[PDB]
Amino acid sequence: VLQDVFLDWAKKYGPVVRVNVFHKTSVIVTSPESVKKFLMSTKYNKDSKMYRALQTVFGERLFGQGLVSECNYERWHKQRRVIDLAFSRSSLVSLMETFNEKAEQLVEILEAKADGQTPVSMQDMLTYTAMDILAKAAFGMETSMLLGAQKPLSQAVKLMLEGITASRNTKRKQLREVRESIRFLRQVGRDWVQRRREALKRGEEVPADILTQILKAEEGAQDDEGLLDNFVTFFIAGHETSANHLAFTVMELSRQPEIVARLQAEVDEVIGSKRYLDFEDLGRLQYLSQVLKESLRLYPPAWGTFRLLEEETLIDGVRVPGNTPLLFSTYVMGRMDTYFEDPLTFNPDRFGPGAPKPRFTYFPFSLGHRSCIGQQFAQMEVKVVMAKLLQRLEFRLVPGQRFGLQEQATLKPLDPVLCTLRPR
Ligand code: HEM
Ligand SMILES: Clc1ccccc1C(c1ccccc1)(c1ccccc1)n1ccnc1
Repeated sequence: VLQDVFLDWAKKYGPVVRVNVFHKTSVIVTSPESVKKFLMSTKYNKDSKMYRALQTVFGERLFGQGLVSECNYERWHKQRRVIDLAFSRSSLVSLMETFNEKAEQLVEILEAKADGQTPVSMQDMLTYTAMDILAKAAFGMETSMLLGAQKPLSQAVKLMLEGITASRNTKRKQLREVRESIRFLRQVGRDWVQRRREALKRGEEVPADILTQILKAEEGAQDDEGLLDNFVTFFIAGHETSANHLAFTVMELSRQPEIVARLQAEVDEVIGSKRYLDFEDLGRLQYLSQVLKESLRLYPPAWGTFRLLEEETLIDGVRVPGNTPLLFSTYVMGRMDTYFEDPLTFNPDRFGPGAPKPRFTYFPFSLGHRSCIGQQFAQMEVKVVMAKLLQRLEFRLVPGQRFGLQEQATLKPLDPVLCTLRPR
């Protein structure tokens, strides 16, 4: 696991280490002061050299210059500020219904299989859930993957992500499948763009959402390619990392009984057996909140980010040449005993009330101007999903399932988190 190699080198060779990552020289930077310096200033910006890979894959245009992959400050600032509107307090509150609907549906589907003997992939289940939530919430569309629909669409996402991996970590069947899948994704967008426009044209009233803001950001452009870049971007960013995080959380909890009991007790105190979770109910799921923060420390789906160091600089008593991609890793810093006591122990008490917040040693949603636009969105959906599962279902990992990670485009469980389930 590449990230675990970086961890070793970080601990042995100190806070500034030259590496080869995605075929390039970069320098991994692991002091909290360096994380603060570079990530908390609009001065430093993403390295296009590292983000080019994501713009186009095997010749086929993918995320282009969408909100994630755009590295020029001014160009990203113009899109971020218009798209920010789709993430206001009251926009996210408007999504609680989607969040509750999909969560409820997931649980019933699992409840129908809850005999203690039917192996279910919590990875796939959680993936379908996040995708269904994203599609409705952001785009006003219903994929219904939870109901077995859109099998080709999920096949297409699967091959695209395998494609990302292959293309940046060092086969002709795959190559066509992958190009095919990326085109499929972009066509799905072209479609859902027509659908929206066609509703507006006949003068229907469409509640403001994410799609609204990315059309709006594209107003005054000769074509729709920037629009689709952004459609594919949110399509993927808005579900894959949430699903990874949900899958890791469930995987870890299966060997954490004391913690689950306490999670069950909390759910029982603040919501009991209530069916629909209001906004104000999430705020009070304090212990669940800690478990989730702790899941992200050990298992961040998005392990880090790159900033371009434009000029030779002294970082932690090491001269670093100009034009150097700086690598930051919350995965690495999360596992260093110098920042976290007993780093390998899953202990949600680290995030308890009273405990000093981690000081630039923990950034699962990144930091500063290029941090995750979807943070609050994600935190809400996973709480809703996790709370529902904690109310109703008990999980048991299938013997011979592993607890390890694989680095694909993001960090995800090695094994698909196969479980048998039981009503609570
Ligand atoms: C547990 C879930 C999630 C995690 C851990 C996560 C993590 C991250 C991180 C680390 C970044 C910075 C990436 C980089 O520097 O290359 C990022 C960016 C981004 N994520 Fe998330 N994210 C998650 C969920 C979401 C959701 C739910 C959405 C959409 C609703 C979303 C949309 C975005 C977008 C558009 C950006 C680019 C932001 C910008 O640079 O202005 N993500 N995410
Ligand atoms: Cl390319 C990808 C696939 C699946 C999930 C996330 C990403 C992505 C990313 C960012 C930096 C380095 C590798 C992958 C991503 C990059 C560009 C466009 C969309 C998603 N991402 C991480 C967090 N949010 C989005």
